Amino acid sequence: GPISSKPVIVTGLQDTTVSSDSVAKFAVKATGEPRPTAIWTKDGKAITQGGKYKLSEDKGGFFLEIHKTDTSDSGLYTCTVKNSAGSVSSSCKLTIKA
Repeated sequence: GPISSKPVIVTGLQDTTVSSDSVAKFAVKATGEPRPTAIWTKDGKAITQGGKYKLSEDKGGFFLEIHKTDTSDSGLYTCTVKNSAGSVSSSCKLTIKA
């Protein structure tokens, strides 16, 4: 019968430096059946859509932008890609250069 498949990373995150007073961009590529969605965290805390964080998902890409960067934005960013078959994550450390 038809099956589902746990998401699998295609391209993961890597440690990055971005200036302060800028925008940081992260993108994960991943596949899965059903098409998965993403859940992002900053040092284990929820990242949700707003003025600060802009999230998008399209054709196997999962995007996060961090707007108006500042020192506080440094830390561990994790993207968990999930569907009803399970999940997989990818992570990196962001460094903000003043």
